Amino acid sequence: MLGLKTSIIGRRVIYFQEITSTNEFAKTSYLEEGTVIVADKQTMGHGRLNRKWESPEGGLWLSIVLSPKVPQKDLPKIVFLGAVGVVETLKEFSIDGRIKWPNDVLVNYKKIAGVLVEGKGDKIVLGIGLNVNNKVPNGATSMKLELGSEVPLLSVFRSLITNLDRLYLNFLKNPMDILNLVRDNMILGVRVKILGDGSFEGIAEDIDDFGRLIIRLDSGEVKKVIYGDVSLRFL
Amino acid sequence: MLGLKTSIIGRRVIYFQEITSTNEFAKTSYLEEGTVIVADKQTMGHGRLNRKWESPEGGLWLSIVLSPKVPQKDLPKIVFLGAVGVVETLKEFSIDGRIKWPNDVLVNYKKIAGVLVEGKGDKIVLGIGLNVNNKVPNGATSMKLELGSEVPLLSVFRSLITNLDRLYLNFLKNPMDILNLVRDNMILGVRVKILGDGSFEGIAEDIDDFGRLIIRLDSGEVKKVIYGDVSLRFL
Ligand SMILES: Nc1ncnc2c1ncn2[C@@H]1O[C@H](COP(=O)(O)OC(=O)CCCC[C@@H]2SC[C@@H]3NC(=O)N[C@@H]32)[C@@H](O)[C@H]1O
Ligand SMILES: Nc1ncnc2c1ncn2[C@@H]1O[C@H](COP(=O)(O)OC(=O)CCCC[C@@H]2SC[C@@H]3NC(=O)N[C@@H]32)[C@@H](O)[C@H]1O
Ligand SMILES: [Mn+2]
Ligand SMILES: [Mn+2]
Repeated sequence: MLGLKTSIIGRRVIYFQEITSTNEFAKTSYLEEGTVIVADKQTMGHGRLNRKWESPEGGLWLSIVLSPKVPQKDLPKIVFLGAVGVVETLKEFSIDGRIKWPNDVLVNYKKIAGVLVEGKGDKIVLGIGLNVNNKVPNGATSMKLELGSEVPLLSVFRSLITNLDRLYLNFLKNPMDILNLVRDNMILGVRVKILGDGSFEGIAEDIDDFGRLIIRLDSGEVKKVIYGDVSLRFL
Repeated sequence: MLGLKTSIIGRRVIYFQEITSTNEFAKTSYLEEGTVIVADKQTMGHGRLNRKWESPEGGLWLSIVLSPKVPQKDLPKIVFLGAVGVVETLKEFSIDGRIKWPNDVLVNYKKIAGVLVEGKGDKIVLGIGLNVNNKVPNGATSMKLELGSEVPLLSVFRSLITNLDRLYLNFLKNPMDILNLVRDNMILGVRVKILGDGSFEGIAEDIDDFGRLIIRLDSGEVKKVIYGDVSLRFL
């Protein structure tokens, strides 16, 4: 009845009035490639490193089951597929979303969406959380808060699935293509601070051919940040 | 992201771009009560017995999982809940549908929808087929044809599912109410013929407290017809 016309992502969709977490459901359940798990609200929304994600009604909370037939070295680029997908859909709604390494999309430096990729094997779960018409935590923003008016959620859904379908199909073909789109749409050239084992500061200049963030320290030293147990902050 | 506000029916919806039969899928896979199985297109549409149900794009093909734990005798009224439901949403779109015993709803005697309930284990699958914008078989009709314009498929979906939910919740408490609604919306007082070995004709008088069709043959003899492999024809 939805009439989706995408090739893989969205071949099926399981909608929930509410769920604990779409990622948890997708990881746990036996689902086929391309199945999309979406829910009005999550009671146990999750972010990275055991962080929790507010998921009240009005936002877009979905997860996509994937089985990327590409080399294991490319898997980390999947988080970017999500990130660019959102950016593209925000641009469709004339919202200037910008990517923040490693998994965030901001509007005027205020987070409007999160992206979390979990699992491995032959089943990757692409989790996405965009604020649309829902209330959001302090410091964050939403499509509705950006346009000054409510946005038809189902329209945002169709737009995102459509972009992700195209992005994903091309990624299976050319796994490198995504990083060009990531560069063009990521927040670079500004001072950033990296928290992992200890921490350091410098300018985030670009992402290399592995999606790793390249930081140039004041000492002229250049570090390559790989996403894992790490956090990025703007100065 | 659908924002459905149903109590039971529509708590979860599993959409497919394509499927064999939503009824069969709903029968073979464990699903929770209220789960709705819907597809843009069915490849193996199913009618009663071994009849096929055309299910091209543009129509509404869905099945709902139920386990109403009320007396066994009432179980057969499920089909009517589906038909009355279709009749209700049709009126919402200004179309007057009429229930043809036992599982059909006609619009000026042209079949616009059909209902098919299958009882698997102690789980009951209510199957519904409604023609909306799709191509229909010769002799049949669709909402698009009655209105002369395309109808937003999702709008009809929301409408039917809120209606069924309401009808169902009351069924669980007052399983006897549904019959009245059927009598008020069924095609009776007319001449019909019931086919099969033992075929006969008569006036379709009323519907039993069991949902049986009461027929008055020209002899004055009254037969109570149960829906099995009997075929109802209008003369
Ligand atoms: N609704 C919201 N909008 C903006 N920021 C939020 C937010 N809710 C929480 N936050 C903040 O963002 C941080 C989380 O950031 P992270 O970078 O680690 O994590 C993320 O940004 C990923 C979020 C992924 C959410 C989706 S919803 C569909 C799927 N099902 C799930 O359970 N999860 C995924 C938190 O620690 C908060 O400070
Ligand atoms: N699209 C259509 N519109 C009107 N009539 C149709 C039609 N497709 C087929 N027919 C005719 O209607 C007859 C079928 O009548 P019956 O009374 O037996 O059967 C019905 O009227 C029940 C149809 C139930 C359809 C739904 S779709 C969702 C679910 N998944 C399934 O696989 N099935 C259910 C056929 O013999 C055809 O002649
Ligand atoms: Mn983040
Ligand atoms: Mn029939």
